[PDB]
Amino acid sequence: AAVILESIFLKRSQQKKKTSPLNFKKCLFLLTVHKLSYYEYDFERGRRGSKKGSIDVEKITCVETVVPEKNPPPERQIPRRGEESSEMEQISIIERFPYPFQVVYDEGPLYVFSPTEELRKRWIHQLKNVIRYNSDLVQKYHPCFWIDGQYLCCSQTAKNAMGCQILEN
Amino acid sequence: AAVILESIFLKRSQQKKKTSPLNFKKCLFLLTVHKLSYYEYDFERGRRGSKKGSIDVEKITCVETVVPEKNPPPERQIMEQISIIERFPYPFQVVYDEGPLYVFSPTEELRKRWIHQLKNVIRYNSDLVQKYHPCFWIDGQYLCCSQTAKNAMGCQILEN
Ligand code: NA
Ligand code: NA
Ligand SMILES: [Zn+2]
Ligand SMILES: [Zn+2]
Repeated sequence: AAVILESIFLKRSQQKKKTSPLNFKKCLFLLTVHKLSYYEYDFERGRRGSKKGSIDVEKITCVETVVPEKNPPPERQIPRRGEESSEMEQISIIERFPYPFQVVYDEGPLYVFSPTEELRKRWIHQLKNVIRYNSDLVQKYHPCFWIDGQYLCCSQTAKNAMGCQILEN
Repeated sequence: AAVILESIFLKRSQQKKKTSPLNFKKCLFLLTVHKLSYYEYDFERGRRGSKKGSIDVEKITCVETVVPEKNPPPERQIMEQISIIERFPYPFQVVYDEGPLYVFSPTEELRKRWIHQLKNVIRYNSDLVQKYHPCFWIDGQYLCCSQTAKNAMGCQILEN
């Protein structure tokens, strides 16, 4: 299969850590019609390093945006309403990741932060395409992050809880 | 001073001997009105690491493009987040007494911005040259004129 998309995103850890040990780490994400996988990125050698995870596309049930953090650190803060920039800013495209989206499957939700709105859209559209004929697609989801033992949107404590919001219209 | 430009470029190592195979290393480059410095880029830390070098701006005598290598490997063969940090096809040179310094940019636009700012910043220097070497110093001599001294006067008149 061909690699449909390849990007460096900031991935939130799943952990099982108290003391709000939420980790955000940059990973190289790859998408094919069969799997969404992620790896460490070997900057010096300019290639992907060891595999950190893999999700078979058929197990994905939902992919949508996530309501952003209320007061995120500067590296995840959403830029100016403007741009008109006919040029991708090299540094910010690998240092700032303000646009989160979620990939929902069996093992709870995976949260991914994109450096740009365009790129997040590109990934959500393509993921929606590759999961289109999946057996267990859900028509509800949690619009907000799961943090500190519960979803911010409905306060439920189970990660596999049915979504509290019906999709689109 | 304020940072005028910040970019990750592929830097060519100074060829120690005429038989030494060329080494290229990605470095974070910073330009201010006083210095042009480069550091390792700590990807995981998302910031500059150990300083690798610095060039006093007052010491720069010329900044121009360099004719590219004829058959470069994939990494330097002629905006997508990945290619902008993995592919570096556009070279430019910073000339000074202890130079030249060869830097490869991922894009033509970025190289154009750096050359423009560097020219701004060296504008009032006392030893600016009117001639330069259009090609790389390779395996012991400049490809452009065959002169074997890196500090040799440039073989081409700089007509802007
Ligand atoms: Na690559
Ligand atoms: Na920075
Ligand atoms: Zn909810
Ligand atoms: Zn020459």
